[PDB]
Amino acid sequence: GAMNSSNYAELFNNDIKLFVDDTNVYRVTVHKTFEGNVATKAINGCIFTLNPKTGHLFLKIIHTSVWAGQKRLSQLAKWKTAEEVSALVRSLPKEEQPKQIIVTRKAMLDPLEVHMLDFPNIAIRPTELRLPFSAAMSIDKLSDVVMKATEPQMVLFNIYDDWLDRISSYTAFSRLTLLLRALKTNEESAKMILLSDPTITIKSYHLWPSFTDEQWITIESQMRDLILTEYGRKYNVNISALTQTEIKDIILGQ
Amino acid sequence: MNTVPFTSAPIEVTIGIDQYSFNVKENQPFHGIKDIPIGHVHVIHFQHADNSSMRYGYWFDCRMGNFYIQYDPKDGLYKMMEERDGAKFENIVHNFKERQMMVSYPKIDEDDTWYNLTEFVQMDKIRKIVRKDENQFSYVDSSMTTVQENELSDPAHSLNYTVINFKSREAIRPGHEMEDFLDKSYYLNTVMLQGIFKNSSNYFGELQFAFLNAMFFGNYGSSLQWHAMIELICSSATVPKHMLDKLDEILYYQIKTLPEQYSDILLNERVWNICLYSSFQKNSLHNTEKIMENKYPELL
Ligand SMILES: CN1c2ccc(N)cc2O[C@H]1O
Repeated sequence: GAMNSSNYAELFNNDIKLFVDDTNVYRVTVHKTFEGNVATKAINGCIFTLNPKTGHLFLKIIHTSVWAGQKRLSQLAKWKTAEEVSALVRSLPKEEQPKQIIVTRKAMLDPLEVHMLDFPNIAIRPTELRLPFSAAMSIDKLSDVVMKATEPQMVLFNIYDDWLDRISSYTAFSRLTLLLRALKTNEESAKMILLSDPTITIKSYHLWPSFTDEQWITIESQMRDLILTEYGRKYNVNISALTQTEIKDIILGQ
Repeated sequence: MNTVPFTSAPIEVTIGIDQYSFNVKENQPFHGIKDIPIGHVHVIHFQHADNSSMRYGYWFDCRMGNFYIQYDPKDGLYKMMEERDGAKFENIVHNFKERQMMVSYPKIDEDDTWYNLTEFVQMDKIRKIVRKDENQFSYVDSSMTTVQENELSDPAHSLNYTVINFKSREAIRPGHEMEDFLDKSYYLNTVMLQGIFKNSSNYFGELQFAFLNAMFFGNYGSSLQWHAMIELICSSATVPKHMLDKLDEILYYQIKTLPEQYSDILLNERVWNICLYSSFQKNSLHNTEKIMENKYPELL
């Protein structure tokens, strides 16, 4: 059924699976009209479809043209997500098709199930994990390709860069979720931590900086402090008072 | 006016005939039911006093043959049988009527309740849902599963209701996923009405039969089928005006007849709330909405 803390290792086994996050598919700016009413203006969006074992990211860019002359866009967005995920699965060779698709939002279950009726052996699952994939659009290179798109486009990335050369998928996913949780809680602060030291660059073919193993430890520490600093700033909680069990719990807590 | 004689009543039993019921004591001189109205299907049903798990009955139509009930002490139930000899049967019935050993079908002249519950129900359709071709009458009980329940085990003893599944290839045209899931008109009008049932009368007949099996036998699969057939109409934007007006009348009499104390187990909160307050037809079932709001406001 539902993917949770108890069945977390399952993400890194040899059964092909994808996470689908639809939180950046339908994006708007809300504004005043000349007559003082309120209107929305859509901007480009994206489906975030990720293989957590390999880091393979299928970024389907959702161009604003998709929404032209359509009604109930927040409902349509779920169905368009399910349509594009279904199209992606059918585009993959049989041996590359996922055995499970985990949706980050329960509202995606019926739309995806109905689009995947032809694939009765692909399991469509919710998760109890609170995954910070909404913060994908805080990754500069992903934000750039989405905002520049003039038509529907699929762009393929590895969200782990070359990390799997040195670390396991479990550790790579933990690093990604910590980075995205930090970007989601305080984007300014997270970007400062990642990009302050100008000697450490981002390779042309990478998303994140080229940190040594020791520098990743320092970065990861700075991210955990930020999430705690912000969790302190939020709830008015002396964070200098907290123990290491107290601290451990709140990051996973969120 | 037709008669279903009983050989005897060797075990204490509550006997139902349509919406009526009466208590028979062990070895009480009870020899059957007379003055059964010609022109409708009927159901005779049983609940043993010593074991309420034994809850079962027979759908029949006195136009189709001479039927009687005889207790089988081996199988431990009241069985319907057909008497092929017209003259033996007439002579049995005449004797029992003369000695006044039969209860009278207790229909009030004003009262259209049974017609209103069985308007579209036909024995020939019952015999396709309940397959026992050697008999002209059909046995149902509380435990019998549906073809749909059995897919999710003995096929000879199943209720062959039409399978309705909103997340099935039958329900959803390739390329019309959102359209067909959010508006079931395709599934109702083309697949079910035009395709499988052929007309709204057969659809309503199965809906009415499902309700009565739910009510009289507490048959869980029947209740699922009744609600699925309501939900498929209520979830369609495009339904013929005559079908909506008729559905409102059908459901009104079903909700009117339901025992108040079974509302909690026989009515599905989600389906009724969706059908009356959210669906395309939320404003199309005036009679049903008013009786439901006055009789079962807690459910809603
Ligand atoms: C081989 N890679 C790959 C294949 C597919 C996607 N979507 C991405 C990828 O990142 C690369 O590592």
